[PDB]
Amino acid sequence: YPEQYNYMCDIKKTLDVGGNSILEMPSGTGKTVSLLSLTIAYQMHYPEHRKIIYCSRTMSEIEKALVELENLMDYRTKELGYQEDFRGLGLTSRKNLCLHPEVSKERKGTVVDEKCRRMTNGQAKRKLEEVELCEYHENLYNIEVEDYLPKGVFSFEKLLKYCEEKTLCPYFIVRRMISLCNIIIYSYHYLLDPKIAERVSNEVSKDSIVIFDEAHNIDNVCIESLSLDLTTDALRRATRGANALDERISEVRKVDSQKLQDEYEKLVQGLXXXXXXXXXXXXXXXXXXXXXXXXXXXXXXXXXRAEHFVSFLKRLIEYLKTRMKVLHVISETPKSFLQHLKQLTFIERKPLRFCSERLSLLVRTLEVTEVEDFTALKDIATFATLISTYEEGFLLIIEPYEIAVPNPIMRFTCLDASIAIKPVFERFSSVIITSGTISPLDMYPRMLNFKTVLQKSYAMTLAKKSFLPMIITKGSDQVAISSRFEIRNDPSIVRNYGSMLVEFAKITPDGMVVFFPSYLYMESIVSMWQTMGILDEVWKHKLILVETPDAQETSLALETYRKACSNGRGAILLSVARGKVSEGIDFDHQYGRTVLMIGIPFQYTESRILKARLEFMRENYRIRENDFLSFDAMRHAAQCLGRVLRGKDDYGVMVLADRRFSRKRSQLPKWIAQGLSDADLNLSTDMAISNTKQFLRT
Amino acid sequence: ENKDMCPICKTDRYLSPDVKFLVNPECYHRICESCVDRIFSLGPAQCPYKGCDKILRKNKFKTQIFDDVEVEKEVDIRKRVFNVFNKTIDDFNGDLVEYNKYLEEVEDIIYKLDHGIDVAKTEEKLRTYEELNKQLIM
Ligand code: SF4
Ligand SMILES: [Zn+2]
Ligand SMILES: [Zn+2]
Repeated sequence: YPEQYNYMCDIKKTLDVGGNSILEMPSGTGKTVSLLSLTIAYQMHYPEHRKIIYCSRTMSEIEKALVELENLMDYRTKELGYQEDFRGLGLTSRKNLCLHPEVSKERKGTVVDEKCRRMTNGQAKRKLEEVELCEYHENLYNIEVEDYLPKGVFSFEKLLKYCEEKTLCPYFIVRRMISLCNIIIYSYHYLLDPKIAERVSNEVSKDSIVIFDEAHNIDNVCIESLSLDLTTDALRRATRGANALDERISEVRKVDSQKLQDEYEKLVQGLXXXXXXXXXXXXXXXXXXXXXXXXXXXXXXXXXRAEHFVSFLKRLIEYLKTRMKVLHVISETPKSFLQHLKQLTFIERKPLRFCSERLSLLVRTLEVTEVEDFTALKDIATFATLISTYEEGFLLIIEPYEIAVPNPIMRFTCLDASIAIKPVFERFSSVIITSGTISPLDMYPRMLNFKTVLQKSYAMTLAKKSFLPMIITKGSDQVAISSRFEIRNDPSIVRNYGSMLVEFAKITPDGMVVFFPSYLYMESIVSMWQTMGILDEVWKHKLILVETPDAQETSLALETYRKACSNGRGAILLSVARGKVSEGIDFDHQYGRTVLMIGIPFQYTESRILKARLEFMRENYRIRENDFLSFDAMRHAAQCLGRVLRGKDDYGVMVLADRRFSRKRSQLPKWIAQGLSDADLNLSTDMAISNTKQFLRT
Repeated sequence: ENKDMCPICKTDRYLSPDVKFLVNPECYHRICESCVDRIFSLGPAQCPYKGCDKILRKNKFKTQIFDDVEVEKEVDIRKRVFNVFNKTIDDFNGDLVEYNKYLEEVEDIIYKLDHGIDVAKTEEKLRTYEELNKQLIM
């Protein structure tokens, strides 16, 4: 198609010249473009030069990229008849890419890597001075396994079944195949991870093309890289962890103190560099991204052992308890907090080097490690590494006392996001940035400063198949104003709005998905609604996303949606744009043909974080009180707009309330503003015009 | 604790706890105001904290935010010995090895003081304090 062909030419010229490009792709028709453009762009140079580094935000997009990549393999193998070196490595979740926890553990928690470290330590201990090896090991590093992938694609599911048949473990296959430089499909939380980005950065060996897919929550991921809430219980886990460290000190000092002195000599002689250069296949700890930290010559507590580290650690956690037991409102400057700490007790600005080393020493002296104590020690260790370094833009904040019991909390505020993304513009080039929910695309040259080119979407045809109306008059124009407050006002008006949702849902009974700015309105209309005929006549049942989302509940709600729409029933999907699961799988009538939006998206205000980042961005780009109520809400609404668009062969309609939507842009800017009662008959005609123009335009 | 803060005034929570609870550095024992004031007011005698025999002196008290007696003693002795050693042969030229070795020696001295060993090495550390003070006077 010519429209996507233009984006192919843009990707070509930006990959051949520019080092980074902001490309705006139309929603639903821009996923398969870059996947083939990158491969052909690799074949025109020479077959193995740059590799695809596709980055998504969810796992569903990773699976879609895997099956579409398989469509690329079949596409290139069915048109030429020649077999080439296949690519495609599926890097997914650790719990989903492991087989043993499904045989004995029967758990899908985040502690599967700890059990994997127990098995790996079992292998190392059966190869040194002596649990079993695991299920199958010692044959995952051979050439045959290194060639099972280039000869045949085994990614994720095919790798899970292939490992279940060939009696292998997929974790070491993927880990050993990161250096093979295949098409890696991982998420943003792995490229910028203060524990994963280092090893991945050391295995990919750079020199590739990075593809930022749906790069609209990049600031959200850079924010989520820090901010850890200290909620008084971590102080108890740190106290019990310090007691466990004292017991371990009594154990290593009781009988076996030679290994601690030998490793201590390894620290005095070769320091952290030798300690990390000698150990292989050993569990590591957290770090504030060593490539971004750039701090060498880590001295081990001014050349000291473990008793001094646990003494200064007890003093440090006691100082933390002292700083967390205060009045109520108090803000901290990370420099003033470090100076106050120095006034309490001298410890200098080197507890970072004192944590990254002592944690590894304790690991080298521990054989039975408790998970909660070690986890709390890793939390306090991260807090130390981030009060010792990284201060520009960092802002320690104490949550106020609001009952005062449920209160002693201390959160650290992260720094400028440009710093975190920075290394990719030295490691790499021609980083393609594609997103279908960006409008306007000027807040990415502004916020996050980087020199790039701007390419907007140039595809807009068959406007009769993309019904895009907006509702302004709700029959009284009183719910659009009351539906914009943080706390709802006049419950009777909200009940009238819900009645309007009952009338609208009754008018168009063909799959409805409703998005809310928060769960307060949902919990207010679901308690006592004075009506339920929509569930009793057209919808049979209603689908509600819990304010505390669950994986199995959401999965049963989505499968219930597909089966309900495949039985000719339909169901209303009351979800939150700010909640979990942003979806993205459409291209069928099983999804909501009509989508309802309750006003415009809103972010929770009256929070210390929004004021800290508010004044920070105010000092940075001077975009105060203007972009945090239109850019974020524009992205959250665009997440709902992207679900309506699903190819030109399909149709749909999305109703946006509130006049304030005119102040923001939108994908395909062709919108007509009228009432809701008129939109009922208008949609009643569109449900037939969309069915008439299909065979006429074909 | 809320159940022990003075052998006579161990439970003053329902009596409007408006009095502080001082701790003498030569006892490490909590005594409420109305008791300790009479203690050092009638003469420097020992407190009856669970049969305590160490003499409580007049004044020379301190406010405690409670960081355990071990860490409080280690930070008091730590600061005192840190002031006795001062900065002798520290930032004199910029060396990192000998500096960290001397800091290791100082922290080992503070360790031997907070542990006590057998009341033999600590006396040698006291003679080291007199020697360092003699070097600071000159
Ligand atoms: S070797 Fe594989 S199956 Fe065994 S614990 Fe590790 S990841 Fe799990
Ligand atoms: Zn008393
Ligand atoms: Zn006493």
